[PDB]
Amino acid sequence: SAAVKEFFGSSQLSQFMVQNNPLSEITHKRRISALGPGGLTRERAGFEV
DNA sequence: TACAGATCGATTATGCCCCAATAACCACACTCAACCCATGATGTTTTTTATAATGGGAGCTGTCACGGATGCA
Repeated sequence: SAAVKEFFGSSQLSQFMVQNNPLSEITHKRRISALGPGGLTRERAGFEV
């Protein structure tokens, strides 16, 4: 339960869901990110990615 | 006959003993703290356990790319 709770809420890929519009809802749930565990960082990422 | 005054008798002044309050000054007091010294309940620390136990890595870290030294071999 500790590990699953840390992933659900304390991880980078789980963040508060935007609720301004239904469009914001859809475009936040249909989102692809290249960060988080095993991914790049904004400082590290160059140009090709 | 015309014209005068003259004493009874009234409002006004000026001062003070009392005195019905005025204020300071001095006398005695109860209640409420303050600190202390216990009794004891709670708290904190120390000591010992005898079948046998004999080498983790803890999660790596996930990957940019310059320059300038730098310590070698």
